[PDB]
Amino acid sequence: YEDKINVGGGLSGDHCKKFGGGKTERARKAMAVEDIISRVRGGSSGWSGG
Amino acid sequence: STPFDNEFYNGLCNRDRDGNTLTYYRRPWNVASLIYETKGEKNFRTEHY
Repeated sequence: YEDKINVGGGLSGDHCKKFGGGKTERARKAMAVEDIISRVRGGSSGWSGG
Repeated sequence: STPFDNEFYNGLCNRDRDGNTLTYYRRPWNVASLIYETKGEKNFRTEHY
């Protein structure tokens, strides 16, 4: 504003903020159990085992 | 090996009529008895982590 005497004024304001977050988790598991048993009382010296 | 004699026999022959084919063996008097039970087996197993 200026009248009989001059007066000067000036102001400025600016602010900026940016936040960020990122997370990712991955997991994988697997289990398999296979057992085979064979008992033969056949009566041959070789063929029973064969 | 054998630490003793296994061929000696005491008296009347003891028959050993058993086996795959038709053949007659002898059992020594030192051995009480021998059988021809031919058992057989095998196993298998798997696992994963």
